[PDB]
Amino acid sequence: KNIDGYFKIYSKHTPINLVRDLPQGFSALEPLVDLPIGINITRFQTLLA
Amino acid sequence: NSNNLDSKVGGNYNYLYRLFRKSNLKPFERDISTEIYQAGSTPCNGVEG
Repeated sequence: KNIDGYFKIYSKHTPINLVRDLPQGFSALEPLVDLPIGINITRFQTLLA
Repeated sequence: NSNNLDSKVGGNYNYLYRLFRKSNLKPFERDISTEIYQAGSTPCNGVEG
């Protein structure tokens, strides 16, 4: 999230066993990192190995 | 006041500001782009118009 110069990073890691699909389940997202940066952001890309 | 600290008799021209801009800004935002703003209805490119 990016609100008012503030970049919010929320996370959850889970061990699973599934090959392709998105499972049905429920677990909340704890906040992890706030960054007081201040950029206007319009696009984003992920990066692989 | 900072009159005796930085103001020179030749005119301290290091203190710049954005006077012309297309729109009002959101809170907590900064801008450093220096493109020539079409203050009139004619478009203008290059370095001046």
